[PDB]
Amino acid sequence: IGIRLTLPPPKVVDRWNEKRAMFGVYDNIGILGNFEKHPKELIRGPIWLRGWKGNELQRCIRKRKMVGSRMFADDLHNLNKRIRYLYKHFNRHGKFR
Amino acid sequence: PLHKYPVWLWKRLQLREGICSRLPGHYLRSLEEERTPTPVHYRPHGAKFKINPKNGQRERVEDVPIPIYFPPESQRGLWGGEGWI
Amino acid sequence: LTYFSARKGKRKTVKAVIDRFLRLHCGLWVRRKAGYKKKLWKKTPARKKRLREFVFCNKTQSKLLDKMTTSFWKRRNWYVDDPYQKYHDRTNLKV
Amino acid sequence: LRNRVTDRYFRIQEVLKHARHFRGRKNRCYRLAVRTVIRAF
Amino acid sequence: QGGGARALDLLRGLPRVSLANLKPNPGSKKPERRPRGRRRGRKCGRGHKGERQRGTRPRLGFEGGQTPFYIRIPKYGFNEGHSFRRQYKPLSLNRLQYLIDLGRVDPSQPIDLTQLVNGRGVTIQPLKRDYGVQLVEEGADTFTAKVNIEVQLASELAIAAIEKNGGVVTTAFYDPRSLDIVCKPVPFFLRGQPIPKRMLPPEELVPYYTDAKNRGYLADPAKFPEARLELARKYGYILPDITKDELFKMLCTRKDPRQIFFGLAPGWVVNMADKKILKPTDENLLKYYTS
Amino acid sequence: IPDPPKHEHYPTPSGWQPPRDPPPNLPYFVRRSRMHNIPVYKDITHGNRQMTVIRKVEGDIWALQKDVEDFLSPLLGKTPVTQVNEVTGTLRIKGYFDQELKAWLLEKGF
Amino acid sequence: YRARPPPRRRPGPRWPDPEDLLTPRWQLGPRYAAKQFARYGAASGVVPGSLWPSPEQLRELEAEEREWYPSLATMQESLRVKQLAEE
Amino acid sequence: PEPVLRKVELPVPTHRRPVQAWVESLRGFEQERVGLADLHPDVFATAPRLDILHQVAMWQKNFKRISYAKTKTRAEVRGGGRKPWPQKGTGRARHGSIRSPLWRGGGVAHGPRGPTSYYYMLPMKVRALGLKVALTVKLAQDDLHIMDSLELPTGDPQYLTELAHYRRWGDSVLLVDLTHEEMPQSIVEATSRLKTFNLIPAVGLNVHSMLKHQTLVLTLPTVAFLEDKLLWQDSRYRPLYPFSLPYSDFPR
RNA sequence: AACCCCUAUACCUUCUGCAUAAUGAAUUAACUAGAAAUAACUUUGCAAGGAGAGCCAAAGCUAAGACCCCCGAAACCAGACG
Ligand SMILES: [K+]
Ligand SMILES: [K+]
Ligand SMILES: [K+]
Ligand SMILES: [Mg+2]
Ligand SMILES: [Mg+2]
Ligand SMILES: [Mg+2]
Ligand SMILES: [Mg+2]
Ligand SMILES: [Mg+2]
Ligand SMILES: [Mg+2]
Repeated sequence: IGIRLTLPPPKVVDRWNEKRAMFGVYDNIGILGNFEKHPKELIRGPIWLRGWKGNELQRCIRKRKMVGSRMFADDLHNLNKRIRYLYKHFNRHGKFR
Repeated sequence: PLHKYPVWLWKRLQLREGICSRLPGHYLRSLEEERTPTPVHYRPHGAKFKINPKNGQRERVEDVPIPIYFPPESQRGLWGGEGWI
Repeated sequence: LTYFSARKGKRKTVKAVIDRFLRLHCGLWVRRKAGYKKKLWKKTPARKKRLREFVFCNKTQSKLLDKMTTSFWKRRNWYVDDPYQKYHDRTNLKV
Repeated sequence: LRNRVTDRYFRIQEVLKHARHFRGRKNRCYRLAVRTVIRAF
Repeated sequence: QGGGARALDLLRGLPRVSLANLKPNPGSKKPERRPRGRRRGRKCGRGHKGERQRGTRPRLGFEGGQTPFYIRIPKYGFNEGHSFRRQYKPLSLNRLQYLIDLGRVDPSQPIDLTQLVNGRGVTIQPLKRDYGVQLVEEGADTFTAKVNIEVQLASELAIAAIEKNGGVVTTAFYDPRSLDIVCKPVPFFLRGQPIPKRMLPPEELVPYYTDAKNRGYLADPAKFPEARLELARKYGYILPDITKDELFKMLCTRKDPRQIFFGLAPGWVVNMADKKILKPTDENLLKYYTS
Repeated sequence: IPDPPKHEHYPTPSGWQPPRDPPPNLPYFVRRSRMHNIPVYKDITHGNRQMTVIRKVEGDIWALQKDVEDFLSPLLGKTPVTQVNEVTGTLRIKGYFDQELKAWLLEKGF
Repeated sequence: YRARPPPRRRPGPRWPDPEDLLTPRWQLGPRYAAKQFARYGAASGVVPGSLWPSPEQLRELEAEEREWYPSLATMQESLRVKQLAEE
Repeated sequence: PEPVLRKVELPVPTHRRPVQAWVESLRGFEQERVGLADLHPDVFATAPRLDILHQVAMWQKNFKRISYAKTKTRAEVRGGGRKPWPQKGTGRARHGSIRSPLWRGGGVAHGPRGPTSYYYMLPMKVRALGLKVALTVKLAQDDLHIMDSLELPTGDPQYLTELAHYRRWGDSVLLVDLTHEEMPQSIVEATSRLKTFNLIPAVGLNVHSMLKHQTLVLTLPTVAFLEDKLLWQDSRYRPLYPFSLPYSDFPR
């Protein structure tokens, strides 16, 4: 029970598909391009996460600030509750003070 | 998912569609224009800058209106901009 | 303490501490003595003089006051005619 | 990334291998065998 | 001659450096501690019951109910009005001399905030309530350069060191907006705003800057000869005649009190794209910027 | 960073000397920093570990260590405690010796 | 393969639609046009005359100056009077 | 045929001497030894810092990673508002909601909470040093080849494949021209049909590509570009504001 | 030589102390619990400066690594439905 009885379908990786072969190209776009662009401008993703990092409370606060006016009501309500929950957790509970 | 437009802009998007779109421009201008009401139930600063008496520094001041409730009966009379507080 | 603010995700300063203690850049904290303005009529001049001193905190209190204030309150300042200017740096201190 | 244990079978047999000569349910049921194998060692 | 080349030639005989044989520097990647296994699981470093094991101990500074240490000390205005006190980045005559000796500040031309910032001699933070540089005396004995330097505050002994070498020093006030512009001109020009007027000092600073003993930029020029003579008598040097020097014209260059940059007037727009300068000619505008 | 002007007399009023030309004939080399100073820094940990670091060392760093051992042995009365970091070209000494080491490396042509 | 063209800063001023409801209100002011002029100069297309305050704006600048920034003589006069009272 | 002799443009430290590489050509199979190029020792003979390569390789791999993994907490799973049964009396374990992480179909206690960013920035000087080290390492291990240009006699990929096999260039080759627009159309046609021979402009060079490919091919214009860009970081002041704004001597 | 011989007071939790006749557990499978600042430390870079405006600097400063759980009331309030 719990362990598969046949080998899984073999996994073939093309180590030289175009995505892998060109990975990292232009990561020095600033230092090699007269700093017209910053490498963070190459990051694609949510508008609230490009070239920025934080813990989960900071991300939720940042997402609420920037796209919160555009969120669906159920999702915005969950985000409000999540911020409140993390607010209590990070400010009032834990081993260290 | 996200909405393309902020929800608070949805009412304004509606005015660009349908019968509202075809309303006369001068009427549509009146709607958009949200002029500040004359202060009635609060006393305005009268200036943009004031000296903070506690620390003696020039600080900016703002007039924040007092929310007013206008009962439906006021829409049949002329209360001069007064309402319930 | 507020380790993470709801608006900025930043730790906040306890303003009670700012109103009572002075931080020297070297990491020492200076306080007044408790009761230096209370019932002076019953205190001896030797006691009154002790009560008027500006005194240093111990390591435990220093570490505590450091944690209750943010980094802004530890920066070197260059106030003109600061009465405490010479007390910001240590001299001849070994270990 | 959801990681689940995949070789738990082999972890279990490492105890059960020493319990096979015991009597009763403590020769096959890990919960019971693990305690009697520790005592045996 | 040795280890340097000994490493590159030692690399020739090794496998190729690839993405398969890299590693962090030893000591750079401390291991993670997880609550798993005998040593770190079970109670997992949190102790046994109480508030601490349950994660509910009181805030920082609370002492269990005893009126806490940070509350029972009396309030005293150590930090009252800290945010409106003016700060001055000190510039030493040791540091000024060093900047000149290394070629980072040019003594052949007037030295003001822009030249000290651009030579990376001082770092000014107007947002942290810096009001400029105070010229401090440290290094006065060994200071030899002759300069025309403009600071915001200057010590008498610092002034004596400047003037003993045949140099000139004036103290000038910069309001926080003017200070921000004078410190980073290029970012301001990228705002496309007319150059503003440099404001006057506040009252409490008007006596400092109208006083010749401070070489104030609003001080009476006719009173400077005496004040320069007093320091020479006080400190025992012979005041040089700077009118006789060939750089005398340079040594006399001073900005107008309402002027932020040498050679540029209030109300001009710097067009860095086309390398042009636009001057308004409207009378009302022109009167505003000259007033 | 501008290259330093030529001065009629050295050291300059500030005390700065340029590196010797031609470079000294030694197994190791100490390059100057981007601001043209000798790369000797004092460092502190734990509030009590006074340390001097010599950076930007080329060539044989084990020869530089022996020289620093022999220069500082008389001053200390014993052999200095040192770390040789071949990878980074850095010598680390226990104790503050920044001024002595600067004046000594400057008299070598570095 | 060959790499895609390097990502480059789209040249020239970016003038947004003053009608699209999703254009930031900060990209539509006179201050935004002033920055476009400063970055690109005449190629921006901004009339340079719009860079100085208008007559009504100039009146507001001068009024705030008179109220909050007194003359040198006024401040010297104030210090003289204040000094006599202390003396 | 006069040799192509490239000298270093930027001043070399007196105590150091330039390193050298054959200048080669892709115009024929045996057109090696077309010249001799000096290379700046501070760019092509720096200390071999593999620890810095790992730093820069990991910054490249991770700094742009956005994770999109996400689980629902007990707060976000559908329903689950009511207390399933009374606290006392039933002889069951006490439970507050059917979506606790103990229940099948419950919330996840400490699951991924994406989208999660991994953005960080190694100091610019470290990032520039990683480029030098990779170049120094390629030269030192005989994996670097300098060409005068990347022009081919034909745009046929088999030629470029056969040419690499003849010259013992390895399985993967990274071609660096100076500019994207001014790449010879022949090398563009050959590399576009290949998987392990990759053509990039100079501005796209990076530690991850140089490590992924076994062989690194640089035209001579590229070398001058690289020496200029990387040696600039060694002599620069600390910035006063972003280097994208006007400076006295920058760019060029 | 399976047993007979000899030795041997399940386990977890909880406790001053548990074979305890104290807790929990039929058993199997699967699921099910340590989240992060301050400072410090370690390892690089640059260094009287550092940092890709802001912020720090009386060897600092940048970067990185490394750190703070789970389930459970009786309640309280708001709006519905009876
Ligand atoms: K018992
Ligand atoms: K018991
Ligand atoms: K019981
Ligand atoms: Mg039961
Ligand atoms: Mg008991
Ligand atoms: Mg029992
Ligand atoms: Mg019990
Ligand atoms: Mg039972
Ligand atoms: Mg209540």
